[PDB]
Amino acid sequence: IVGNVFGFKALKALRLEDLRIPVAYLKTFQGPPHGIQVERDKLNKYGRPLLGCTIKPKLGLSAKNYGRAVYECLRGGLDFTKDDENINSQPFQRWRDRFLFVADAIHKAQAETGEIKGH
Amino acid sequence: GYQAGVKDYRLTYYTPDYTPKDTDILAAFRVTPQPGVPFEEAAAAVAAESSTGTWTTVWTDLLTDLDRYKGCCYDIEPLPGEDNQFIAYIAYPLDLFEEGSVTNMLTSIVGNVFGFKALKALRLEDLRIPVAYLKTFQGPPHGIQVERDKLNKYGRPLLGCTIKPKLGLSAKNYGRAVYECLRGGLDFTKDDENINSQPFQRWRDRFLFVADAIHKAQAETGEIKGHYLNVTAPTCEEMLKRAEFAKELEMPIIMHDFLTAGFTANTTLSKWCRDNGMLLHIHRAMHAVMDRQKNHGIHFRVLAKCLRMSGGDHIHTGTVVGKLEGDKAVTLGFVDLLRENYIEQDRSRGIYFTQDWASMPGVMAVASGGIHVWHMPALVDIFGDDAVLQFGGGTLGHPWGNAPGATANRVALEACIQARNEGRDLMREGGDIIREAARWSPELAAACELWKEIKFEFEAQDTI
Amino acid sequence: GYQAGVKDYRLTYYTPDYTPKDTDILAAFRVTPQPGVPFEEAAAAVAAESSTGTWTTVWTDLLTDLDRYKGCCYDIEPLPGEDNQFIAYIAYPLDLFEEGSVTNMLTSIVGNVFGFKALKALRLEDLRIPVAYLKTFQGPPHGIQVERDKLNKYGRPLLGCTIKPKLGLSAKNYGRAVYECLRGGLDFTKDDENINSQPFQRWRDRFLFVADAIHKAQAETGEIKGHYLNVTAPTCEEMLKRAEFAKELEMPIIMHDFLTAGFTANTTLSKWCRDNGMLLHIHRAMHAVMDRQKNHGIHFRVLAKCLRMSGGDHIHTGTVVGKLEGDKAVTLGFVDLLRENYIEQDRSRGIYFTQDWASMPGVMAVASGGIHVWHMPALVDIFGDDAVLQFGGGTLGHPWGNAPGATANRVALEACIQARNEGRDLMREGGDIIREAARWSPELAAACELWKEIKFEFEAQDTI
Amino acid sequence: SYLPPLSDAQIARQIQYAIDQGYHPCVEFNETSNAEIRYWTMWKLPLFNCTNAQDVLNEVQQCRSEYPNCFIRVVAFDNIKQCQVMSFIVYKP
Amino acid sequence: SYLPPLSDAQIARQIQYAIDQGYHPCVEFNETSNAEIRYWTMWKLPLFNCTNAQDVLNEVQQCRSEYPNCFIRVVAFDNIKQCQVMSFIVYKP
Amino acid sequence: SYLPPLSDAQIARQIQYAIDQGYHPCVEFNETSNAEIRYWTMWKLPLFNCTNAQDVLNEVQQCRSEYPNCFIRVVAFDNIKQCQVMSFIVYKP
Ligand SMILES: O=C(O)[C@@](O)(COP(=O)(O)O)[C@H](O)[C@H](O)COP(=O)(O)O
Ligand SMILES: O=C(O)[C@@](O)(COP(=O)(O)O)[C@H](O)[C@H](O)COP(=O)(O)O
Ligand SMILES: [Mg+2]
Ligand SMILES: [Mg+2]
Ligand SMILES: [Mg+2]
Repeated sequence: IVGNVFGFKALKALRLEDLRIPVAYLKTFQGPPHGIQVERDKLNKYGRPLLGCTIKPKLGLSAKNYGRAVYECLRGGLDFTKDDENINSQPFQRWRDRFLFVADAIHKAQAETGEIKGH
Repeated sequence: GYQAGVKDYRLTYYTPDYTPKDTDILAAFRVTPQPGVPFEEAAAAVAAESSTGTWTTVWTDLLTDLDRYKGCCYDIEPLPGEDNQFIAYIAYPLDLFEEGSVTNMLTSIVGNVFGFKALKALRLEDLRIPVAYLKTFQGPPHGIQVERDKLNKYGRPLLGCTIKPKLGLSAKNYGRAVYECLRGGLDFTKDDENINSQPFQRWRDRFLFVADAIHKAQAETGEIKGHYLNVTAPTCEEMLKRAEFAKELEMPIIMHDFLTAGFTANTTLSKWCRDNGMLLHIHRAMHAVMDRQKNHGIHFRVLAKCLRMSGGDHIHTGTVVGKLEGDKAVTLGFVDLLRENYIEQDRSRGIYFTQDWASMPGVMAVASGGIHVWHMPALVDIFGDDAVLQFGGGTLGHPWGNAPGATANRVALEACIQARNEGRDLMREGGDIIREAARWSPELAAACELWKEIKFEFEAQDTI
Repeated sequence: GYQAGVKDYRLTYYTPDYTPKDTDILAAFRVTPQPGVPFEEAAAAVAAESSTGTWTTVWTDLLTDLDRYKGCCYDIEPLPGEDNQFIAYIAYPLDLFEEGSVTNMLTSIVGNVFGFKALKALRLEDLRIPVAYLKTFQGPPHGIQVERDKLNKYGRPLLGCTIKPKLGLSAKNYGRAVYECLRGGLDFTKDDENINSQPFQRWRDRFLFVADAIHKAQAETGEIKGHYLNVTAPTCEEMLKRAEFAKELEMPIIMHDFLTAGFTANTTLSKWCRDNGMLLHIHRAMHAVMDRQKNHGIHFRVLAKCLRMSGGDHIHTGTVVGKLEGDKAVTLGFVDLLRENYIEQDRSRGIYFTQDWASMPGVMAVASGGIHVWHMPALVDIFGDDAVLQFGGGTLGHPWGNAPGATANRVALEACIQARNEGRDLMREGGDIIREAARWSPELAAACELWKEIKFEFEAQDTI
Repeated sequence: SYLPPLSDAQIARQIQYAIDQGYHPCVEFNETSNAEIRYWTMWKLPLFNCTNAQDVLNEVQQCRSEYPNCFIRVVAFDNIKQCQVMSFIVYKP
Repeated sequence: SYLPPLSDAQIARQIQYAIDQGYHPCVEFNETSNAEIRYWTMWKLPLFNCTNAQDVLNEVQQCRSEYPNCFIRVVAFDNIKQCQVMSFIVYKP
Repeated sequence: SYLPPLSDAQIARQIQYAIDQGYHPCVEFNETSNAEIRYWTMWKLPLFNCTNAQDVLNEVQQCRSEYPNCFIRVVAFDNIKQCQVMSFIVYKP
């Protein structure tokens, strides 16, 4: 649908606005791993929007400092915290170190608040 | 030498002087020939086209020893009380069959013969499975004795509920109903036969929430609890993936629809269950498509023997008194064939052949479908201890809900057990025992009042 | 709110004003109620107990939206030419069914309803499979077009022989017969449905010698040859082990007994065949146990649709004229349902529903059983090009042996093709075409003489 | 739980909102209010077609009298979407 | 456990039923009655060939006197099928 | 190939049958007639909309003159089903 047509010489500009995906095609896709209803059931959270914080600064924090920020954010009442979109694995913070310290933070915040926490 | 062309099957395949060997597989076929076809020729066609023969003479027969491989009709029993019917007794040599393959055994004996032009109808009534062939099968992953030992439950039938509505509940709602049924006094709950994985409820979500429900209900009651998680699946890989997850969740029991999934998948699962210490509940969905009519199909007793060989720890056996057909005489026979080690020939109960199971473990009988508290004394009396009694609507349809619904059934059972162990006649004192227990149990009282008038009384098709 | 107790199924499950959706699964059930049971109540029981409902009201219904999940009878068609029968048309929402699972679809629709006490008999006649559900299935591993392209064979039916005797031949003798059949002019040979692995012949020995036979016959004739190696097995692991060995030997085609092995194993194999470029021949062993009688069971057209969805490249469709039953009207209908992309409703041919296959590949029809050279013009005329015509005894029972037997059938077919392509009426000039070709072919002449008097003419049970 | 404790008028106002939306109230109880506890014990059955919020409060009082050592909450669900749409604790032991 | 507690006459009637069937009674005890406990401690040995239900009750009393802080149950087994065919608690501490 | 060799009238009658059904004839050639050879070399292009069987035979003759050492066959295809519906050798070198 969008492969080659956008660069056609005979056109100045082209924008795809919408697609009607037919039911027969949709049935060939899994779709979301869980979706709204199942997620709420898994997290045991109903009646309200969920709440999260993105850890800042985007880049430059050590894994241990990242985890500290996560513990504090979550113990204070947020359901979720999160990695910034560009936090993957980098010289200032390797992913496996982050994952471990974040797991420590979640466990402590969850125990102290009695609410299910995630990052 | 080689004589090409067509001749009568009876010339090779009807052998009235043959004495069956203890290693032979024996089949009892209820045969309805077309007009003008002699009984001997019809019986010989069945024997031939289910063993070695075809419609015309082949030279390749002479490469081998056809006489020691052929099936043969060794006896014909006219049925004068019927319209143009007889029983053909056919013997098949041990060497014809693949070791440990229910699939192969059925392919030979029921593969082609039921569509023969020269017959109007044909029904397989019974099979005698020789000890030498039985030893090639695992049989049940565990069996009655081992199951009771694993669950630590003795002295009474076990109790279960099927979650309803059949389809449409969310995984979380499913687990909620499970917790409530189980805490109320039931040993087991179960997926409906058609609950696999669907848009309204995906299997992994269900398995997870059911595991939570079991853990909570087990901790609260102090009794071991289970839920037959249905692993019935599109493919063998998906079936085993689901069984593996139940194992990961430390679930004690799963269920499988043996006929709709098929014997190859079922035998795979039964071996997996043995390898993994998993109890296997078998649902017989689709059986009545084949086994209901007297004139044509395969009697359930044959399907039941096949299931015991392939393997299952529980199998549905009917209720007799509930919403689905089950003649009492016919039922008591195949219940014995499923549970006992040695069953003597008894035509009054449809047992055409004496069956020695050679220490193959027995299968728990399961009575399910349209039953309620009033049926309890009859269910206990018909099936005895080694049975599971299942109440779907009979639990979830209770005036006060699930937990009371469960308690109503549990009280009703335990009262029926105590009474029987006191020497009381459950068939005579049935209503009295239920009424006596109702005084102590408001749950039971409410259940009794609601379903007083509910009886299922129709003429059975599958009868002796 | 919640009203506990029993009420009539028809209050919820009979909806005569319902218009089916294009996403609904539709079922046509031939229903025979017990005396005193109203048609509407019987039809509603079938709809209920094959979808969402049970015998009594459950509170859990109110947790969900029962109205959008329930099956429903939307039409009742009395059959005045029958004894106490009617057709119930039932609609099932898409959401009830597991994607890509023939096993799940059958468990719901035929799982429990056939044993209901309030019915005397029940037969599933047809299913309308919606396009949205079909897209969740692979369907055939290859299908007619792709198969012909893989084999490089065009313009005529394909030809095969089943090796006989059914059981008892050694693996070496088996391969010998294969080489002789194939070199004589047949495209295919095959294991009998009940040849798996046995004491007289182990599967791996067979596979090896058959591969040698194919290579020799292919090199000698310059035509691509195949043999349907039967991978039907006790377990899924053993089934796949055998398929893998055929692949290792570079065999183009295998066979599978889809009902005796079961739909879970078959769907596994069909996916494996697609993944491995293996052609899949499907044997319908056991079908007549379920599909022969008009009053009860499952019509073959439903089993055939289920096989196309699960997947197979060939399927046995009957002969009409041979030793096994097959009404011509009924056969032409389900042959179309197996091969075509769009089949219009046509009750004269038992097509209850219009079926759109949404580009799911078609399945080759296979005519086999009690057929010989005299039947060739009728077989060509009934089935057309996209069929495989199989002659077991009709090849191996030839006066001079296998290779002449094969040549007799190959000449007979090619003569019938040429004649048809010249505008000749095969139903009128049938005997003439065979006699004309017999002059040129002594093999054919000998085959004709031997089987002149051999006809299979009986009244069919499964008729419109 | 991050707001001041609710009065009976505030609780009834929350419950009435659910009823007005067409949701079905239900009462459940447990020894702990921890969110790791997947299932609470259901009090009787969900109140289907209750138009009065006081009728819901009545079942809360009856539950409290029988179980004073347990946490009690009121939940409401949408049966069409089949999802729980509110949940708040009404009594701490 | 879902029925009213059994009287001594009811207990003896259950035990006699076992004896009449040819089953072999045995007495065992444990600190907990939880079903997750696989093994209880056996009191002496199984009473093989006891024809009197009172003799079984006698061993229960003697066990109770020595272990008043333990649960006690009576079990019976079929040696031919080699399976336990009844089990019921006779004393809660 | 199991029948007597076809005459020109028989060949043209086979080709006409294809045309009458709406199939599209095509001529191809190869050094070997073995079926293991997946692709033959196409002579020119398929004859789309040829109503005359002689026009097909004409292309066969022209192919034979240029390639006398090659096997030649005539094929027809259904474009709607996109499948080859006939194939028979018309010339052996
Ligand atoms: O789907 C059902 O109808 C059941 O769950 C019973 O539910 P209820 O307890 O609510 O009736 C059982 O699967 C059938 O009894 C199976 O029949 P059978 O045991 O004869 O194979
Ligand atoms: O075992 C047999 O009898 C056959 O091999 C035929 O052998 P012959 O060619 O020697 O008769 C076929 O499997 C049956 O025709 C199957 O029936 P259907 O195709 O109807 O399923
Ligand atoms: Mg960001
Ligand atoms: Mg069920
Ligand atoms: Mg065969």
